[PDB]
Amino acid sequence: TXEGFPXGYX
Amino acid sequence: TPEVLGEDFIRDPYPVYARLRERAPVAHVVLGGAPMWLVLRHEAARAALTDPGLHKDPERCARLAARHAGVDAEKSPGQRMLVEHMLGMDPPHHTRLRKLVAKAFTARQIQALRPRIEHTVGALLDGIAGQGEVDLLKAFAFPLPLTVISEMIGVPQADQAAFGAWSNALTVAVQPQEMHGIADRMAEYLTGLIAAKRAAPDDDLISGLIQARDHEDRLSENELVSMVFQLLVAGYETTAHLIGNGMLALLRHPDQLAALRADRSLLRGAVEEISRYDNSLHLNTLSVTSEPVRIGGVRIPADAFVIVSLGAANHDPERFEDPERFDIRREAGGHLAFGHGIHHCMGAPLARLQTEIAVGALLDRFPRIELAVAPAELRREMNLTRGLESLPVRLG
Ligand code: HEM
Repeated sequence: TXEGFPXGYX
Repeated sequence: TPEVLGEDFIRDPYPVYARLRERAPVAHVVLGGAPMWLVLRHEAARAALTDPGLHKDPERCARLAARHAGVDAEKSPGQRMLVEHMLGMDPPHHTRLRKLVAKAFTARQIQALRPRIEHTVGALLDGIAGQGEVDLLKAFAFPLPLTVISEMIGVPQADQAAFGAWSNALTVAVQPQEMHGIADRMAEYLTGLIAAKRAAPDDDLISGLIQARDHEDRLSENELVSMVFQLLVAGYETTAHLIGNGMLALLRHPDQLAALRADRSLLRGAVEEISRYDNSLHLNTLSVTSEPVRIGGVRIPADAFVIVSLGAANHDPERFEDPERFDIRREAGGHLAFGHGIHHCMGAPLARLQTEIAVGALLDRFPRIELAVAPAELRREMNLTRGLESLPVRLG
């Protein structure tokens, strides 16, 4: 998520 | 051939690490249908984490990802908030951001951290004392960092549960428009909070971030939203699952639990070993190459995804002896649970502080704490962050 993708991890 | 890494890997990664890390210091794998390079050995991981060939470029990652899915405009404030933080950029831009964010911490903010953590821990344990069984995650491990970080940042008490729930929902979103929707709400909320601290500065980190300057340089409105978001979420579920995994390790090793209760001089070493043994993050954030790079003797081409397994490195027998054993008396110094290099975790002292206090206070208040379920009943979340679905404990 915190590099801009769904799938958790930010 | 590229080994496919699926749900079994997500739930139980360290046996995969043990087999790939022996074969080579870096593995070519497929994770979520995306081919990528997994750095496994400790030396290789330190080198990758200090290698300027690995770039934090969410825009290039997006473009590369579209190609693997065979699919090919205005970004919403949620979209921007997700990627315009420290972990989304390289120097010089990264250097500037982190220079300004470090200025925002005042000495008063830092000193209030420990008293505030012990007060929140206290309140939380008062609220569960008397219950025979509790889920330690929902009753303690998640609320504690939510409160501590929220109070440091300046999120009002009445809004903290809602921000936590939005973070969980961001964490489980499966579709970009859904994720972007959640994020858009979060960014809208953080925009209001920021506006109120511009108007009335308080003694919180939002106000510090607004005021930080490097001559006339300052964090823009965009950078403020993205950094307040990252600071709120980067230590929420990561700290909670550190506490969760560590308490799980301690409960599965009752002699070391008892030893720790009797001798608090082992606490610092116990937190270090928890980070080494079962860190909430066994993988770092995705990086992308622009040119070929050399990591552990393995050539990685340009336009490749590269991920560094902190967990595999922390379980590397070349660096730590008997690495699959949990042992609080070990020399666990030098683990990579908080990263390494320019992106080394800014919150690492705060994460250590909360974990040390929380575990210490748990063993003081509940001398007869034990797992309330058989280990075969525990479940790991289907998530890149290593964490349990619940931690049922009998407080006794
Ligand atoms: C046990 C809890 C935590 C763990 C395991 C952890 C781990 C990490 C790791 C491994 C990185 C490097 C990421 C990479 O290279 O891809 C990182 C970065 C970062 N963390 Fe933490 N962290 C924790 C808690 C926190 C807390 C409590 C905060 C702040 C409240 C925080 C703020 C940050 C920030 C701002 C960065 C980015 C720094 C940069 O990119 O230069 N983290 N964290």
